[PDB]
Amino acid sequence: IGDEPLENYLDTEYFGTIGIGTPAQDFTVIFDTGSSNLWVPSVYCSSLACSDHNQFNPDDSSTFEATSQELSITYGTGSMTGILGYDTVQVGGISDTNQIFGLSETEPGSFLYYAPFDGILGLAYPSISASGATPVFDNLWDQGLVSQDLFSVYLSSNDDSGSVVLLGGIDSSYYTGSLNWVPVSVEGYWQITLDSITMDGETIACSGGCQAIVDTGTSLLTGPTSAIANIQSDIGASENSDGEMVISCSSIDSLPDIVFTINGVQYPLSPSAYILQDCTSGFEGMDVPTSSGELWILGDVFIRQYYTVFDRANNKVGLAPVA
Ligand SMILES: CC(C)CN(C[C@@H](O)[C@H](Cc1ccccc1)NC(=O)O[C@H]1CCOC1)S(=O)(=O)c1ccc(N)cc1
Repeated sequence: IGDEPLENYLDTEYFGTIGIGTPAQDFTVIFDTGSSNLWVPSVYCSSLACSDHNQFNPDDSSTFEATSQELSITYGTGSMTGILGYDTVQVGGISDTNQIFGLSETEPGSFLYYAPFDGILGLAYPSISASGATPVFDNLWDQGLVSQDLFSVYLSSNDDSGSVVLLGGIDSSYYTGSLNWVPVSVEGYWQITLDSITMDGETIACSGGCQAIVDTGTSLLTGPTSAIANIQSDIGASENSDGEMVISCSSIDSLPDIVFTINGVQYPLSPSAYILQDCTSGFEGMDVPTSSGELWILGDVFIRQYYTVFDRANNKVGLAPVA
């Protein structure tokens, strides 16, 4: 069983350290349940974002094996191109030998330049991995490096220490109640069916069901712009001159929970969770069209409230309230 600590960066990004190569070269990577590729910047990249992050040097690793396979990924924000290679990845105390990963050759755009993390370690299904690159957790399981084909994620609140990805294990010290299991609706992302979103017993969005993904790599709770617009109005958030969805901090103590019904079970978010305070809305409009319909994204705003188990043995997501 492997424990990967995550840094909680301003309740917005959760990344941990990995080592690649022999001897290990260290990188910070987002542990991203909304994608499936592992990649880090490399010495082959001249993009600005590569220049201000750690760059992998295959020349200094005695276990690196080159390939001729190219890689390209487009994220919601950010993108990269590169080349695939094999090396040993140290993650969560596990020696992930023979791991294919992307060595970046381009990383355009400001987002990756200003981001504190070097790269991305995707934790979703192989079917959405660019160039069919074996995801890290698939390689761990293939090699028998975890005994149970699952991992769990605890994301801390209030910029606290303690966030972890637990590879091959479930730890009930991080939750209370009993885990409820949600079947994966479409294997790709960790995609599930949402039944409804309610507030004070009234349906405010997702009437008749909607598709959502559970995504550690997304900070906010996002949905189709139309539905989110109604939600913002429902809670009293309005856009600023600066484009910020401003909300009165007084409403944290007066507003009711917003309740997500998933596989028939109610998962409330208190206003303390869906209002960010330092006050702005934890909801964001973002349109994600797919074969299954527009995807909602249950990002860190949601996951901070529910210890989440990602079970590849039976293709289910488990949820329970955080301790
Ligand atoms: C660390 C990155 C990866 C963060 N992204 C989250 C990832 O989980 C992201 C979620 C997503 C899925 C499908 C459509 C759109 C977005 N996956 C993603 O695009 O996967 C790629 C490869 C497979 O299919 C598409 S983000 O959305 O770019 C993002 C960027 C900046 C902010 N402030 C918030 C979110």
